[PDB]
Amino acid sequence: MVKHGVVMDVTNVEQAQIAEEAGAVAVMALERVPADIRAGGVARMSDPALIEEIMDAVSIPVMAKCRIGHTTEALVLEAIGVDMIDESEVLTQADPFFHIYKKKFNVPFVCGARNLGEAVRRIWEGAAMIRTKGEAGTGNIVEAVRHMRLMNEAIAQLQRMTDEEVYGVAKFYANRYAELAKTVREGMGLPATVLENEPIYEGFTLAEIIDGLYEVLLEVKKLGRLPVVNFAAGGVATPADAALMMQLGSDGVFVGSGIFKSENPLERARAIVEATYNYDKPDIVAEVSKNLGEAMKG
Amino acid sequence: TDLLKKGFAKMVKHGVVMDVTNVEQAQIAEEAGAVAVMALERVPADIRGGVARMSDPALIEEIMDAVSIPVMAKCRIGHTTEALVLEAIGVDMIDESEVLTQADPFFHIYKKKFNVPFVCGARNLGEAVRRIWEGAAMIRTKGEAGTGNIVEAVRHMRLMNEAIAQLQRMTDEEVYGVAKFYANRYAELAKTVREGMGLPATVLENEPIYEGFTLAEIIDGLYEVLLEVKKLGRLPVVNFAAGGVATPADAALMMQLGSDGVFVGSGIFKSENPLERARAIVEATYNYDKPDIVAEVSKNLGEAMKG
Amino acid sequence: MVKHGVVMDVTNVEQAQIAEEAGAVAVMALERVPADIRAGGVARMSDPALIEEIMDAVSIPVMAKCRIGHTTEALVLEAIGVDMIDESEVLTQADPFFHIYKKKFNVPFVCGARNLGEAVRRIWEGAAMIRTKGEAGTGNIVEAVRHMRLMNEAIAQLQRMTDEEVYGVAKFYANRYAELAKTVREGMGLPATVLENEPIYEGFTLAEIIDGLYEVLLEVKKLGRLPVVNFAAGGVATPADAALMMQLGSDGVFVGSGIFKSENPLERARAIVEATYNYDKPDIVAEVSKNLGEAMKG
Ligand SMILES: [Cl-]
Ligand SMILES: [Cl-]
Ligand SMILES: [Cl-]
Ligand SMILES: [Cl-]
Ligand SMILES: [Cl-]
Ligand SMILES: [Cl-]
Ligand SMILES: [Cl-]
Ligand SMILES: [Cl-]
Ligand SMILES: [Cl-]
Repeated sequence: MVKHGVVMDVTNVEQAQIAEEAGAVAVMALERVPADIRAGGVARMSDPALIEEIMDAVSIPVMAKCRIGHTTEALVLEAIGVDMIDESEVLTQADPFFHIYKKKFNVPFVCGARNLGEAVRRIWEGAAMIRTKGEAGTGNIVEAVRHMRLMNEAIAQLQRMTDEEVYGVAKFYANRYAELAKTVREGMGLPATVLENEPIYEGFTLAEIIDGLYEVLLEVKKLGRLPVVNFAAGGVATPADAALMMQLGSDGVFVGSGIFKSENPLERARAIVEATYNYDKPDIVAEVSKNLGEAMKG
Repeated sequence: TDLLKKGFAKMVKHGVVMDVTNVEQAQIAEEAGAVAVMALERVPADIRGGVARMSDPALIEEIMDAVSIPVMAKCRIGHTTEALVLEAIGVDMIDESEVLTQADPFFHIYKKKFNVPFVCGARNLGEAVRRIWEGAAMIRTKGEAGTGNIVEAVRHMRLMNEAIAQLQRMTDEEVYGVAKFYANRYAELAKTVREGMGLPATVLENEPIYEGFTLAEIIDGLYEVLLEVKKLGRLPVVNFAAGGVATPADAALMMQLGSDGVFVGSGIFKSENPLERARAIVEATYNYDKPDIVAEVSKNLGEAMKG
Repeated sequence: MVKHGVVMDVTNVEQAQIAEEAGAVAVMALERVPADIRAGGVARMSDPALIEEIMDAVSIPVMAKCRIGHTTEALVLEAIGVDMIDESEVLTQADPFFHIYKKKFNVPFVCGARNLGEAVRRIWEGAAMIRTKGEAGTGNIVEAVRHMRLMNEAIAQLQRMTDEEVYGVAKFYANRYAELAKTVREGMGLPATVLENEPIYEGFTLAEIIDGLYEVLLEVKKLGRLPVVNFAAGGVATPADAALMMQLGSDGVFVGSGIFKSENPLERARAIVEATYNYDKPDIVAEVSKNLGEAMKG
């Protein structure tokens, strides 16, 4: 799994090679970048043939997207051998109630998160990497910033809590899993309530899910950060944007439309790669920003 | 004790426990056939203007020396020290009773750490389960002591029986839900104190609230007692009826409702012919399913109590 | 100041001598015990002559009551030389807005408290001893128990808080001091609000009072108990009652009506003294309880 650097979205062999040439740590194989996905009806997993061509074209890791909760799409990506699967909200959600139970898979997953509650639930489900996102395709960095701020402030507050108070937070975060059970009971003419000792997700009862989230939260509390790699995503369009996210605590960044939707892709890609690596060196970020050309509209 | 506590209780079942205020009454109770006596300075009917506390240990000892049957005594709810005193003088069983003036508004005595067995009152299943988890070796489905009106005792036994009948139709997961609801009463103090400090009246389930136990641990404890109740179809301890038993028919009625025995306070010594009355209630309790016997011992008993 | 034992209320030389004979650690000189005070219109400080006679009659410390907020009554007790002044709610309150500013006096004060908020405010004002009371004159121990329970549970919860959270509690407790200022502003046609930097009690602003309560609360947090001697009071009528309060954490007990309103005062007084000293010895409490006679009605 990738621990740092820039992950770029590519839609063909030429873009993947450019990404690898620019210094990307990995590429995200998809048929259409986020910006274009949002003209477009139902966005699904990309054709395995396209993903395999990109895999053959480069030496760095290749990732692919699958719809939220779409277990078979994920099993397919795992079968063709992608390095990491991204259960993304960029594509059209397939299961309105649950995300894939990622722990059962061998291939690692990266999941999006808007806040600590989402991150913890995603990590408990098995995510090996979190991408704190706001909204891809906009080219507006405010998205990623809002959520990284929310993520940092929540972890800072969690560190001031006793374990008992953290358990209380875990109990609050677990409630989302019982939405289906409550809706069903109501549909059967009964109160929209659930017993904490009845199975609701992958055989786990609400009480067991609470304990699972609690353990993840205790690690977050101990580390002062998420227990898995955390990249910022959505809105990164300039070298300064990438450097901003790194200063906010990100371990790396995802770039989709920002590069291939700009005037000089290869040039801008190198610059974002440089700014991410030298995020605390204003002169370098400044230099790589000179004469980059038109950025994505957004 | 553990096994010794329930051991004593099983030997009093099917009998009548009578309240006595002196050697003469205690003796009358014994010759009448009581299985045991409850020593106290004033019967519940008289208790109900001032503060009713534990009886002078000297009076209890005099009664213990006057009769060969076991002797019980009352202590105020939550009064750990009164209970410790009664245990030291050697009573056979302590009754943490609501007939006396409650001493602790938040908690009942933690009975499990005592050697002597306790009998506690209960108006419904929730109360019985909490008293039992606290250590009660015996339960008395109380009513309204001092009124001579059996309706209170009947109401609560009806509530107890119906709740147990509904509990048996539940899955273990559903029973846990009931245990969770029953445990909330223990967090009252914590919530009130938090509010007094300017914060939401809520509590964390892993913070200690009673005798070092957290809400979470209390729920598991109540859950285990409820499972026993479900398995047995009744309380896991001896359950006597108490309240307004004033006639032989009243005692027989409670037995038909499922009571293991009865407590009689004012109904005997606040009547015209104590000894005769006591004898009739004893026989009616032993032969609650014998209309002819119940009728027979009821004839020419004289005036009863009222209230 | 007294640190343990039994403080008894006496109304004459004979009772004081009995109290001293029984083993009291100190006596409370007053014209009428709490039980009788409540037939009775306005209850005030006792005649200095009666207090001086009791002082001469015994060798142990003598205390006297003064009305809440009655500074001159307190100065009088201090002038005749009482060992401790009890600003008690048993007497008719003299100042509806504030308690005496006890720090200015040389003689120590004992104040009542129903909960932690009251204890902290009283201690900040200068109290050298707190009596966690419920309601004297009733002979019903439930009063003292309720408040000792509230006191213990509040201190237990305070120990689980960070200093920042304790400051929040101090801020909440300080509000009571601004009641006068708010009432006055409203009477002048303006919003019932106050500025935290305006003087409201003894030259102290709300902000300074908050800091004062905060410091007291930090000591409570550090010690796991109040920073001054704490006796239980109100309702103690039997040796078992005294022993109960000691098991609940009290450093000692106050007894008023319980002794001289019973059948055998001297006998019952000795027994309560013994139970308080041997509160963890059931056999002794049991033995001293035998044949005590009639206790106070209540
Ligand atoms: Cl979620
Ligand atoms: Cl909780
Ligand atoms: Cl439940
Ligand atoms: Cl992080
Ligand atoms: Cl209860
Ligand atoms: Cl039963
Ligand atoms: Cl106050
Ligand atoms: Cl202000
Ligand atoms: Cl204390």
